[PDB]
Amino acid sequence: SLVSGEKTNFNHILRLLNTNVDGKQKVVYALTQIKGVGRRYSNLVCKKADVDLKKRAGELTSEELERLVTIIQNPLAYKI
Amino acid sequence: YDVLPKEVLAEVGSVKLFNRWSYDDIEIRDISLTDYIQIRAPVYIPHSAGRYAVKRFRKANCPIIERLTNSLMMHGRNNGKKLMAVRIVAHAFE
Amino acid sequence: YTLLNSDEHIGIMRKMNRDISDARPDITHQCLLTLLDSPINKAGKLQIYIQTAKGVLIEVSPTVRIPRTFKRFAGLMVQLLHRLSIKG
Amino acid sequence: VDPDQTLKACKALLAHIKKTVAETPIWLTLTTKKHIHDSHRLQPGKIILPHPLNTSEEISVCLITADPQRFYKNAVADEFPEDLRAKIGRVIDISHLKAKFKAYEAQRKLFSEHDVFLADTRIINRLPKALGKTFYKTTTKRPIPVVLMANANARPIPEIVAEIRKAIGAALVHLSPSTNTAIKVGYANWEPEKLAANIETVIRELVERFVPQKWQNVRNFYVKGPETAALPIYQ
Amino acid sequence: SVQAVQVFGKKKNATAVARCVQGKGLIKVNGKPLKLFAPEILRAKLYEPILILGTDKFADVDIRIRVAGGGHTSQVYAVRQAIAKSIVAYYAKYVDEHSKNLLKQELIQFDRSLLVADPRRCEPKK
Amino acid sequence: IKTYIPKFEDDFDPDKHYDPNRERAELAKLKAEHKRERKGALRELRKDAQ
Amino acid sequence: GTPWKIFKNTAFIKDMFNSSLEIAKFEGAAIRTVSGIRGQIKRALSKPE
Amino acid sequence: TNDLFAVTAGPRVEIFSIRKREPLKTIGRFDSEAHCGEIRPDGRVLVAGEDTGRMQVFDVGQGTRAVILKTWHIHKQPVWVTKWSPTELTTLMSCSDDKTVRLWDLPSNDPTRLFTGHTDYVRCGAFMPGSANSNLLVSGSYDETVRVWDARAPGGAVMTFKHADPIEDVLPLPSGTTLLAASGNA
RNA sequence: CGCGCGCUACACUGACAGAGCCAGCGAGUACUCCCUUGGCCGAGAGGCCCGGGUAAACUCUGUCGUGCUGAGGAAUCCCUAGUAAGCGCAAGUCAUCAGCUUGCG
Repeated sequence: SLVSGEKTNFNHILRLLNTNVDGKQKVVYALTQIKGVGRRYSNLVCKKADVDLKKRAGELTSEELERLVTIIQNPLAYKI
Repeated sequence: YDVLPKEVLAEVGSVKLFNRWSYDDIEIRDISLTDYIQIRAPVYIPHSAGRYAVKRFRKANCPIIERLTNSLMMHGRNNGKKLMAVRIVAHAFE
Repeated sequence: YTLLNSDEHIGIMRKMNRDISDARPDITHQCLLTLLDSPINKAGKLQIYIQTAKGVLIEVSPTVRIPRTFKRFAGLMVQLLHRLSIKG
Repeated sequence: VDPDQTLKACKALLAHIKKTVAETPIWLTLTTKKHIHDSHRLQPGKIILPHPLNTSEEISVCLITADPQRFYKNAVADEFPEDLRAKIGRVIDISHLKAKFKAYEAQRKLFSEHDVFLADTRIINRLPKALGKTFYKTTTKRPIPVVLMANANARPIPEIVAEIRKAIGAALVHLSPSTNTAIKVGYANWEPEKLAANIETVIRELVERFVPQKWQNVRNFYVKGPETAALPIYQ
Repeated sequence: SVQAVQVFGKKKNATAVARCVQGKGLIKVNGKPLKLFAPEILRAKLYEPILILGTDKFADVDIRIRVAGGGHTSQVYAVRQAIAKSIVAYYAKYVDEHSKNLLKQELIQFDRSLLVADPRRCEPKK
Repeated sequence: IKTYIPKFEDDFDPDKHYDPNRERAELAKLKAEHKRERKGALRELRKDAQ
Repeated sequence: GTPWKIFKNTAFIKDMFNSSLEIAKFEGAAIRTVSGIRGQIKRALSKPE
Repeated sequence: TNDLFAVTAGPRVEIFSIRKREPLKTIGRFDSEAHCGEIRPDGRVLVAGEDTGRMQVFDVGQGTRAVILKTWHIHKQPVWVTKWSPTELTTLMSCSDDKTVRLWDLPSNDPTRLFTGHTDYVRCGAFMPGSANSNLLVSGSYDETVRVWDARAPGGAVMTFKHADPIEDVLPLPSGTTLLAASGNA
């Protein structure tokens, strides 16, 4: 009568750099919602940060969320 | 067998539409349309190049799935395509 | 370019002797005002079409709020009849 | 020919270019004194440089094989993950190239997609009429020979990957029936000592491999930039 | 000395040569098998003469077909015409006329276009 | 229902283009007048040639 | 002038006029090749002026 | 004989193979959750109810196929189990989060029968296997009650058993006579 | 300025990546899209080199999912079987036609 619901609160709106609305869609379809970010650009961001395309937005830990917000500031520091 | 896949050699017994569906026990419920819904001559796929628009009431002889396919290819952008329509009929029957 | 009403065209239609009472867009304006302010429109269960004498059939979206004044309504109706659509 | 003249000339030339920001190729213009007639001498070659021409940070190779494309694609899926699978985006047989890519827009999209190209020596005879003129004649992005030659008659796969590693950064050599040619040695963001080393080994390999009746047929090699003047190295 | 029958098949601009000889039971079209050569939905148009006649008639023959011209649909109709006419002509020449007549009757009872190609002329309502 | 405002010009006529930027409207007007004058000149020159 | 594209009979001729106004003036004119082939100016061409 | 079994974990189900034991397909059409991934006794059609209340039924082939046949959004509150009938191919049952278990048929857009009577969350249920037990349903709830219904008379439960614990699991025995209700520490 | 005739754009009939598979008419020692920054050999005119501006369709398998990323009013006209409609490839025939024409599948 006690099973951990530590993951079951995921379908809520996440906040990010510019957009205050970013819900669960996927990991690469959630990156398109930020303005200036493209559909071919969003796949390059995910292959560097060792995040899987299978996961959603909201299935990421408080460490793994911010790793995509540093690398969206400087695309030159991580090679491109 | 000459050259036949396993599904065809399995249903080698009778005439089956799309090699899966039989025509044996099919009853037309209305008495008036038994002449005009043609299930008497069985067909394998609805793509049959038959001249069913030569003269009057010749479309009362082509099989009813061919009628369904030829009426599925009905708008401005689905006009020429027949393999799309027989694929739609196959997927819809599945 | 203005709708043919009984305000200023009373002299033209009275001179050409053809039914001064027929050219009334004010009936359409007040009735469309009634239907857009009615709560069955605000609930969303109302769908409204207009048929004119020329054979023109206009769908009016429930999500529009019309100009309440007849001058702006007449200009909007002229633009609708000539451009076949009004974008928001 | 002494390389000190090449070193002082290329240093003066880099000063002339400068006085991202450069991003211009530097080449040397070969001249010969007699006409070129042998269609086997007209074959495109590669010269392996000691300092390789390509940066290899994000560039994508396209690899053009001849006979089964499924065999070569399975070899790409088989052999090497570190350097090769990040670069080899496409493996196209010549049959699939002549089938799928005949349109101007399609070959323009391929030319804009890939970064550098590699082909086999039994295909680069066919390639200027398979790939378009907008691919081939215009700029430097044009296929380099990789010898994939001994069910396709193929060299063994470690030698294949060794050849592709040698041929990614190699310098392409086209010869022409006329007497003047030009051959790229590097960019202007490079060091002039590396430049002079590249020019020296290119002079050695160009004469003693490609130009026939070698140092009889040689004429002046003038080091040139994109829009600047040429500096002489007689030969 | 060898038993060999060459039969043609025709549609709009798609033509098919089928050479039928004494064999083990294979059917090849352009050097590839019959279960390979077609669009994936028109193979049921190709297998129509085999399923009409049964496989026991095709147990003894080997048919080799070449096709040229037309589109996918015209080539499929040419292949099925060449198959049907080819086995009927082999049974005409090398086994009994009663078997030839039985095969012709079954094929004509299903679809006459397996044996006689009907071209589409231009004669609208004059 | 979230109602919206119908976008329309008050003094409407089919005889006039509507554009906010006078620069783009004036450039399109000059292109149209240049096309009209070029077509008139070509028609007069061709009839004089015949 | 100089031929630009050459079909069986109709050839497009480039380095002769500067504008479609000049061609419309010289419409129907008797043009000639150096070889002796006669011909007639038919129509101004739109896209290369 | 088939080589398919389905395991649902979180917002996706994953149809596994029996022989290869690999994830053969991963279906993540669901918005929020997927609470039981149950495939039909024919073996081509998977039903799964979400946390938003909808249940989606979709065809899977042997390979990567997820074509949606039907969707029902009548519960409007989560559905925890949705089970096929072992004999008929189109009849299925649903125990939702509110109070209801209910019988659906696949062609219809309406639940064919409705059964109420539970007072808490109902979260486990099954059909009754047997030649004589053609249409009987058992479901246990979180109100410490196991109820078995006849599907012919949609009134109350035919039989009811009250336990001491929130009833977590239910299975009937294949003879159709006895039944195991798993509630708490017993 | 007006009128039509063609052409183009306007999203579920979607986009991306692969795999496979189909035509017919077409061969005058004849055909080439510009114009230019530089340098070679050029007393001079030029020639070189390097930069800048056999189908479409169809079939099968995967990856993502409606997102200024909206198929045309009154009228008026045409059309009954290889016809309407989609698609490409080729030619340019003493009149007409490259802003297109006519064939061919």
